[PDB]
Amino acid sequence: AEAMALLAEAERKVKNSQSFFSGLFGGSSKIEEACEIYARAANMFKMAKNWSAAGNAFCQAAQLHLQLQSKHDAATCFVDAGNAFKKADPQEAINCLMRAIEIYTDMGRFTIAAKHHISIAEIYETELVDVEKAIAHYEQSADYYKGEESNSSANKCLLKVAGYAAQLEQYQKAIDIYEQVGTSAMDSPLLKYSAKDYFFKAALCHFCIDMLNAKLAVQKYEELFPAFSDSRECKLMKKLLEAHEEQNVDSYTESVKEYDSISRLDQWLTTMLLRIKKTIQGDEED
Amino acid sequence: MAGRSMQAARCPTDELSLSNCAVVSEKDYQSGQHVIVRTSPNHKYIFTLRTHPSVVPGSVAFSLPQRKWAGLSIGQEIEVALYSFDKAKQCIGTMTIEIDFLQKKNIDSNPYDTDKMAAEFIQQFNNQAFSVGQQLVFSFNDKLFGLLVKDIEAMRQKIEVGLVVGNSQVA
Repeated sequence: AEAMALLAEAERKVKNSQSFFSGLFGGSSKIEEACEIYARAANMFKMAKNWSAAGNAFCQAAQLHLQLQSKHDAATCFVDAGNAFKKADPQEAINCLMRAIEIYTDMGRFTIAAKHHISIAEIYETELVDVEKAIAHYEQSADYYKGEESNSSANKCLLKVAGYAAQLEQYQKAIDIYEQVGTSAMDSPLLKYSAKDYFFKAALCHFCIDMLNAKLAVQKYEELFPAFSDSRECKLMKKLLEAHEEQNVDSYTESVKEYDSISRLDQWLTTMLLRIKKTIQGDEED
Repeated sequence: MAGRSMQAARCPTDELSLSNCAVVSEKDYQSGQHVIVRTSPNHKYIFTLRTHPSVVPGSVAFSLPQRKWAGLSIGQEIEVALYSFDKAKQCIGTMTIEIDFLQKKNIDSNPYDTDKMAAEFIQQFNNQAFSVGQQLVFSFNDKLFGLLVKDIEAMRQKIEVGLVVGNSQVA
């Protein structure tokens, strides 16, 4: 029941046997027992809430597992290590996670590789706050999902990608994503309903737009006045496009106030709306 | 005097942009001298200079209001030449000005005493050039406004461009 002791025995058995120890056969049989040791250690380290210790312990058990020839259950250990570091004081987490994917990827387990990949960028954005490396992951991950026939998940990821791409300034690179995720959302009459927001975003994102890129994305849109859901998408957009093309930072800022009534603006929208709000002012003042 | 070549720039701070003065470098002109901008063979304007350690030698900085008036762009070439007014027949004794709120997003119903305005107007725009139809900005009590000279009288004839002095009344 002594973690420190286990961590020691594990060492005394994790070494290619030779001479009187090796006997006739051996190898993987020992290193595996060692892995079980470090695992038990990390287990009680997490029992005593030492987490950090538990994490590094799992790191040892995992690294050892690789030295045995068993990438599968190994990578799973790397995962455990990540869950430990994450709910711990060190920052390691990220590392372990990367070391996990390299396995699931090389092994061919892209399904799970993407399952974790999204959690990866999710941490590289909620923790390290490094969106530049988060988007890269949300994207490479969505590629895998979209490959596993799994359209729904692929779209979840794409939504993440585009969503944070507009915050980083990548507006056009965002509208493209919204267009694609929009044309690939109508093939499912179980998503048509939400296809609105997509057009709303793609039309809001402006790469210093000067013409009707948005007026064109709003016209491509098929609104059904008797299909009231659309009241939270185009109807507003048109009024904003006019308030933009007419250098009026009042009609736009008034429409954002009104629409903010029938439909609560979320963080994202707010930030972008203000960005477009200033593209008008600077144009009134040129 | 022969008129040299310069380059239109942007106003340094937000104080000189409220004085309706062409900010220049000390290595070129001196604060107090008047000049005449020359863009095209048919476009002539008159501004007031005001040096500042932020100006780059070989360029004159103008404020947005002045740009929309003299039709100047940021990065264009223009000719600047010294200009001396005729205080013997061009002095401004009475200049009507169309005042409104500059920053639209900053308009209230509170009443503003004109007497205090015309007082802080000359105390800041003394010894400067003002043309009929010129667009600038006024700062009364840390509040920005949008002026617009409509008529100018001598100290009573009607002139196109004059020079505001100390004993200059403003309406």
